Amino acid sequence: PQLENLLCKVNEAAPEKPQDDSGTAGGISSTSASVNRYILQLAQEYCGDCKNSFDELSKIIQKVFASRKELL
Amino acid sequence: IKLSSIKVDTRYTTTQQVVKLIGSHTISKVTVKIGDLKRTKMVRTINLYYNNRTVQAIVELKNKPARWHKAKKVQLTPGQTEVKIDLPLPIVASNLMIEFADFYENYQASTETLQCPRCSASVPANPGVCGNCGENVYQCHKCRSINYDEKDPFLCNACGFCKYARFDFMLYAKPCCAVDPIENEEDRKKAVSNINTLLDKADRVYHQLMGHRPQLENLLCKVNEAAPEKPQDDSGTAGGISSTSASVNRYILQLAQEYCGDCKNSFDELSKIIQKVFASRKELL
Amino acid sequence: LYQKLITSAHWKVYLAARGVLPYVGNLITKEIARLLALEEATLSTDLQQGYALKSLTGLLSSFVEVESIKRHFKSRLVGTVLNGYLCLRKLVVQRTKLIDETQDMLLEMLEDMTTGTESETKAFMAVCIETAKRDYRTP
Ligand SMILES: [Zn+2]
Ligand SMILES: [Zn+2]
Repeated sequence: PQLENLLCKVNEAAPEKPQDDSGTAGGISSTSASVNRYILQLAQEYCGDCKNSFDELSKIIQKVFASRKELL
Repeated sequence: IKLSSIKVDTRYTTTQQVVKLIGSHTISKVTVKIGDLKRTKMVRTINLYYNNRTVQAIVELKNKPARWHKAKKVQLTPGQTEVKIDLPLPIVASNLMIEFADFYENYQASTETLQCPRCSASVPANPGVCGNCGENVYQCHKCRSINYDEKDPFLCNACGFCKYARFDFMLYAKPCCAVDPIENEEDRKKAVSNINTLLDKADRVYHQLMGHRPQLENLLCKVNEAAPEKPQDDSGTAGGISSTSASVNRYILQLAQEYCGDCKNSFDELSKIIQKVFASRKELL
Repeated sequence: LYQKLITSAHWKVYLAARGVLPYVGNLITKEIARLLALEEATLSTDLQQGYALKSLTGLLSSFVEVESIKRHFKSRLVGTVLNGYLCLRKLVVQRTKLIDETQDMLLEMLEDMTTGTESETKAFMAVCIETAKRDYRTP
């Protein structure tokens, strides 16, 4: 749902001027700070979080398949 | 703005600090803070002067009173440690002169033989040279320079050191592109030549904005194709590109660098040049 | 494209016969008049201020660089070149590098047209009188 919502907000093609980090937010190079905020959130959510979770799941699935093969 | 952060050249007289700014600024207020105050000589009067003349070095204006405009005179009470100088109208200035024009000097017995700062021997106030070690008792404590005309100046005319107080200046101002006032055809010709040079610079940079135009036109075409080009792990890793950012469409990142970086820098340069050209045209008109 | 297609004096003369020279002269005059009526506005600086003027003057110079067209159109172009140069000299605030190049080209064209038989010259002087008739500096 998180990625779905990010896709919905992206397809809005809405320009939200880069929000100034009033608080001590993580430093973002201006070059990258001008991308869309939703584009960066999507890239972190899918390429970072979804990819890490899928890699963990695939490793577990391969180990489970090996265990099932040995048991069989 | 701290005056110390925008000074690029400074010279002194015994009563004046003369400063060149990094650029022209529109100044609405000046605040003077006075620390380490000695009661023997306290400022009574401060004069603020300015001009908007372009100079290579501030020394060109140091002893040229007719080139300065008086912005304000302020009076201080004895021992006052903060002065707020509200200007009735903002001034446009590329140079400032702060003058300590009058004092609540407390007179003392200078007749008493002075002590040598090097060897502690008694030194006569005239000539003020130690007979034991040759040290001059009237030398500047900071830079060792001797003033020939004034034995006890308020400021060191070489380095601006004051033994009576420390002065900090806070300018409630803002950077404002501007040019020197035009006087006679001599300055008219100077302004016209400056306008021509700045127009040439503006034409050059226009081309930069337009030089990135086809590149942006092209990168945008590629991005519209929305091709899933598999992540290209280039051997060069000088740039700190995080996995997620590395996985971002290369054309998207290329577009962001070309427009937000390069096009924005070129447009900012062009806008600064255009504003300065407009100011020069307004002065000439 | 246009300068490439007329690089031969053959087609330059053909177009001159059709009346291209008065057309370009009128266009130059109209552009210079627009600039004159534009310096009464703000000091708004335009990067491409005078590209059309410079290009039209370059076209006129390219046509004049052919001897026969010069012979046949000196008396008809002297007036418009004089008017254009005089009106360009009035420009002070809107004077752009391209405007300066255009004024220099107009000066060169005028000097190239001053040269001629005493008759053609006296005819050019009569034009000069009409130009002055059309201000203690410009005349
Ligand atoms: Zn001594
Ligand atoms: Zn000193």
